[PDB]
Amino acid sequence: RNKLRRQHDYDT
Amino acid sequence: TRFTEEYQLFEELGKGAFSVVRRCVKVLAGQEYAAKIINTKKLSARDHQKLEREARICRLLKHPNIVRLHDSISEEGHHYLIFDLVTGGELFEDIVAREYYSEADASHCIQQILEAVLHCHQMGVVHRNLKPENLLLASKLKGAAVKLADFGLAIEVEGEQQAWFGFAGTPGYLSPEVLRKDPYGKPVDLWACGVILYILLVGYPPFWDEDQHRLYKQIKAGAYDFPSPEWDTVTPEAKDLINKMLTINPSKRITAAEALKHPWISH
Repeated sequence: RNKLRRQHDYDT
Repeated sequence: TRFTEEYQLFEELGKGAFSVVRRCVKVLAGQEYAAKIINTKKLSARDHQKLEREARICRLLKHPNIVRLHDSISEEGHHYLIFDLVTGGELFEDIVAREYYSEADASHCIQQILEAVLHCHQMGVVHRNLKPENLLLASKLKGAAVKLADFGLAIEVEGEQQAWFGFAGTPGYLSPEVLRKDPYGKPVDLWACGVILYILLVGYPPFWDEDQHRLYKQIKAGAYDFPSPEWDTVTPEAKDLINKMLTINPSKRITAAEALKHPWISH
């Protein structure tokens, strides 16, 4: 299955 | 100025890149709060802009399921944001620890997020960065309220008008319309609810590739699934709500109003 991970925000 | 004269700092609660958050007390009130203390010296241009926005937008919103900003002070090298005290940590950390949620809890949780989202949309605010990291549990208690946090990327909108507000958010939770570079609005937050709800039930996300440009195709094509056997004991009304949230066309996607009236939540 796809793993759940902490992900960071894009702001550009 | 008036942070020193009105408030008293206590223990470290969390550290940032250019911010610390410390428990504090408005002294003549004897009410405790979470003081995010930000080194304004260290901040860049766009960082400053987001801070002003975050302070004005938070202050528009007053809902039990939204982390309330009570005050905003500035002191040459430090800005103090006086928030709700919140001791239960992130919904992310609580999902890992518990791995997945029963349909009952999943319903009770997504319920609170949707109400908070409804308030935002009713106040002409779109969060854009809805994810379990930015959803916080009130306390360590086993029925503690969920509060929406981090409006640093939040925007103001005029009624139901869509516009290109820029590429912003977290790859896993980005709406198809954002990725297509189409004008967007309230529906993006309801896409993010779909991905969060999906994670609550089975404990893993519906969109992931190690290759980001493939991930973005997976989102744009609506290419998610309900793999056997884990999803075979999940109810069709749970899947139904999710399918309505993970609609490719914002125009056809269920709103916060409509989702709160969904049988899976309603009953």
